[PDB]
Amino acid sequence: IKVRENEPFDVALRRFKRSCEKAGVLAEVRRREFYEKPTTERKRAKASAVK
Amino acid sequence: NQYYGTGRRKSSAARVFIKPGNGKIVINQRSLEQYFGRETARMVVRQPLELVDMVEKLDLYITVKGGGISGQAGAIRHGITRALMEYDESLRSELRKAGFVTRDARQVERKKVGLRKARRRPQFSKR
Amino acid sequence: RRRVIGQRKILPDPKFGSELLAKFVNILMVDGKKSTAESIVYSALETLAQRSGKSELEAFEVALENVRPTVEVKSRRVGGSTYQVPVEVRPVRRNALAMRWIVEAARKRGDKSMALRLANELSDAAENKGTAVKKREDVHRMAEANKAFA
Amino acid sequence: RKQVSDGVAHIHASFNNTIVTITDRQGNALGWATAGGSGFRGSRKSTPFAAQVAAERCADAVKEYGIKNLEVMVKGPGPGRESTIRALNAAGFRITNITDVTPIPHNGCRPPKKRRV
RNA sequence: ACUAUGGUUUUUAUU
Repeated sequence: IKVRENEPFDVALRRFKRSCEKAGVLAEVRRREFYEKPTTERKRAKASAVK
Repeated sequence: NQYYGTGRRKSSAARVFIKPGNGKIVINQRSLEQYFGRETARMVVRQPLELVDMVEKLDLYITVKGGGISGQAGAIRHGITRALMEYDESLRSELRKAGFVTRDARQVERKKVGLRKARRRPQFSKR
Repeated sequence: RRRVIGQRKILPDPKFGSELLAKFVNILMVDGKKSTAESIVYSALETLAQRSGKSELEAFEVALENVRPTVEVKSRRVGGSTYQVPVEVRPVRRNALAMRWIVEAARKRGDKSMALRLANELSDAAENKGTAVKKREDVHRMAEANKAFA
Repeated sequence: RKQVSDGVAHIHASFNNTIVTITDRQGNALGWATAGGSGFRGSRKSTPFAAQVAAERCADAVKEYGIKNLEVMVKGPGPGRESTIRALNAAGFRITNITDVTPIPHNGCRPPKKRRV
């Protein structure tokens, strides 16, 4: 991340890969009638914003 | 047994015989270094020959005509591998490993229309 | 195993004592006329051993140890910005660049061409003196005045 | 000539500089170093390296006064604000606390939002 | 938020 986040922190939260913009989102609950999946846990893919 | 291989490259054509026996090489009924000694491709025919070790147990007899030396040497190298892959079919796996059983990616194509050699880019300065 | 490595490309010479040869005789070579660029093997260093000191076993080995590029400085993208950064000189280039970089005195020294030029530029390079060495330490400090992220 | 043993380190990171100063147990500055005093210019005085060697040169600026423990005060948003600590963690004395504060906090303080607006 | 770096889009014509 270099200069885009300084803080005291070099740690990262790992919730943001294969969870957003897809599955899902542009095709929300589109096929197969699943209701578990990473698309329900997408409410954990936050913060990130505000520090 | 007499193991035979043909080879051809850019208007040159060669024939190779491989036999078991005494470690000798003959070309156009001359010695390998009897008329060559300054030509820039004269060593490339040795590339497949060390793969089975040289001049100790194998007899080579080569004939060639047509074209120029870089053509003749490339034709002879592939004629040697086409004969050597008959002498032992397990060498096929080793000749692939060095590229010596394939026709190389340089061959003569027909003249592109007009424009001198028809490969260069003409004037396009903006002046 | 068939398609593995693939090995060779070039082979080591028992008499020259350097693997740079296949890129050293590529210098001042035009229209594929290699023998007019290969004219410095067993001739120019035989003359260096008759113009500066004695022997030639380490002269070309030590001249390129004294003139050694290690860093280069470029404007490079992070997107959309293009920060200046120092980058290390790539391992296959690191000792193969400096031997081609002694050109800004070649038409001025009057050294009587090719092998006699080489017999003078190496006696400066073997002390890190003369041509292009002020520019080498200028790049070394261009990378000292800014070290970026590492 | 004598050992102070206790003190405080004062760090600042700007978008155009990095500063490190060390004070004794009575608040007297024993030595100070800046990245501009380290030969750097412009925002390059804020590089993580220039911040690390400015701190290393400040540890060299207090090498004789005899230090065993101190606390750190970190100011400013500048990119030097992490690398400045690594040379101080190598100065040979203990860091008991680090108080971290940036000026004018508002609007979330500009973290990466990871595919959000 | 950082290739250090170029002023500003002529009077105005009328198949």
